[PDB]
Amino acid sequence: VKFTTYSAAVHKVLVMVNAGILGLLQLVSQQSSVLETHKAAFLCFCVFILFYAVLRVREAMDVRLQPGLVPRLIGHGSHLFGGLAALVLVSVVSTAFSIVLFLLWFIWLSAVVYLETNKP
Amino acid sequence: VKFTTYSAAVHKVLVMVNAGILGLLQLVSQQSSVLETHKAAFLCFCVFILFYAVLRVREAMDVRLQPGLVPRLIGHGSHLFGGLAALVLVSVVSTAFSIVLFLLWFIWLSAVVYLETNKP
Amino acid sequence: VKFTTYSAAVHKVLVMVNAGILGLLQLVSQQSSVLETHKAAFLCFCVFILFYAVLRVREAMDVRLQPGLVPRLIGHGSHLFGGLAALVLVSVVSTAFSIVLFLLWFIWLSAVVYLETNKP
Amino acid sequence: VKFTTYSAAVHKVLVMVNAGILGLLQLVSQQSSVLETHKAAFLCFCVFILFYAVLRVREAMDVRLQPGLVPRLIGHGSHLFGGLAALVLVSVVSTAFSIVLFLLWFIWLSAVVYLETNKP
Amino acid sequence: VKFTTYSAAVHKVLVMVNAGILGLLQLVSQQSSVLETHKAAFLCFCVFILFYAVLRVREAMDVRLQPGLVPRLIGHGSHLFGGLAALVLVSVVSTAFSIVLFLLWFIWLSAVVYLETNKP
Repeated sequence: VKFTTYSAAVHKVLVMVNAGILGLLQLVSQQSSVLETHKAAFLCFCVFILFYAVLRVREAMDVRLQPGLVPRLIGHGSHLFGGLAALVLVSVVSTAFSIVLFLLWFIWLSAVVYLETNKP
Repeated sequence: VKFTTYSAAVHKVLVMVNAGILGLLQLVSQQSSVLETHKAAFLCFCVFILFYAVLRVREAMDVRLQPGLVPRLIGHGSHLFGGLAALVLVSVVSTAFSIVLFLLWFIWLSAVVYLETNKP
Repeated sequence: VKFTTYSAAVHKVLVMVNAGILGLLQLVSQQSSVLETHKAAFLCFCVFILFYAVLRVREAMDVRLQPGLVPRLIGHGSHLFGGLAALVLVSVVSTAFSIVLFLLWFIWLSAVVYLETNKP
Repeated sequence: VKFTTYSAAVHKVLVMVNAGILGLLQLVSQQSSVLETHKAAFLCFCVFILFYAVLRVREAMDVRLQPGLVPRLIGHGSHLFGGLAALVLVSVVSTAFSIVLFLLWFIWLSAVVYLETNKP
Repeated sequence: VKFTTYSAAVHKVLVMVNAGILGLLQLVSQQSSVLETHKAAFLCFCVFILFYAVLRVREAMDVRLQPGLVPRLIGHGSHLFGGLAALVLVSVVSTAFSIVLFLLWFIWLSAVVYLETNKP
């Protein structure tokens, strides 16, 4: 039953940080525009977070029905996409945390699958 | 009883993405204004989301009374209008996701009616 | 008992739209200032929404005590003031929705009193 | 038991108006800066709202323990500081509502103590 | 059982003030940029608040299991990091509250450990 709690709280903070990063890059350049530059990142961002929302919805749908693996996968991928979005977006400030967080997501999925398959 | 849960969660994320898109186009042009240009989109946006709110209200009113089709239609159209608004607004950044999301809404309503009439 | 639900949900969306309109007119003129121009509207806006808050508070205070008319009036006027504020503020973008929403509020109060006095 | 309800709801709207006023003065001068000018107000604002937070916390801590006067004072002063902050900040737009709201806070504390001492 | 309440409420206000400070420095210089200048502070800020989120999550995970010291430490450090972040960020407006709040955090941790070890 731990699962739903984990999922809810993580949903919460993930929304937090995403909004915060958008808040930051409200503060980029009074000099030039960056909506056009780096266009690609935003263009991917929208669809990404959309994947996020549509995952979370079915996750919250499937709570009472099953605590099993079927919903497990769903919720987990939902949590994935959003961190991915935050990564891509934050990239625009600099490329350092970009790669650092690429790597963190990598190890994160690694530990996920590790625990997934460490036991039947 | 699935219905109310579906509706609530979808309400939530829909608000999320709408606010986020507004956040983005807070970041359009330090060069020129776009409130005047593309006026039409905002002018439709306001009334659209207003339809949204007035639908959600009666939906939440009708929860305890009926799980049937009568509220079903209401809630569903409420969810419709808001996605429509997000579409129109996001258009201003570019016309690509514009048509993509036009199409997605199209197929979405299609599947809706499909399941509506697939069984008595 | 319908009453409190109606009131809560309406409170919610009303806050939503107010914040959204403020979000929009964060996007008015990189050309000139409009805080000074149209000053009057904001100057009335603050006190208006203040009426709003102080009404909602006593409304939520009076929930458990009475489902009757006494709280009915209070909650209803609370809902009034905020829509009024949204009207005044949005005016600054244009005078069209201004009058349209003036009229909508008018008919809204009309239907209110209609149902109030249609029966003992 | 009225007390906690009063406190919660008032907390809510107070946060509302504070955020709204900050929203407004996001819209001051594309001409010049006012973070430097009027510095003093913000410099006091931060510590003020900090008093606010640290009061509300112990208030919510002391809910289950006592409905008495001890928590009464705490919660009440917590509500005080925030209105004070809103006053100081809004001042920067103009000095009129400044004094008006000074006076309103004055009468407000007056009625508070009035009812505090009107009966044992 | 006091613990979870304390933690929740403190979480709440801490988020409040962080968002507010970001709101402020949305209002820094229409003259020059400060995202580049003072880069270091933001660069540390992101990872800091990330520590914050990942702590709060396991804290909320461990609620039902234990009211003991093990979760005590976790929650407490979670509350630490965020205040630290607010400190670093606010620094950019001025160096005064910077050191003042450095000192406040210092004394705060001091009282923490004081009460931690004042009794078995």
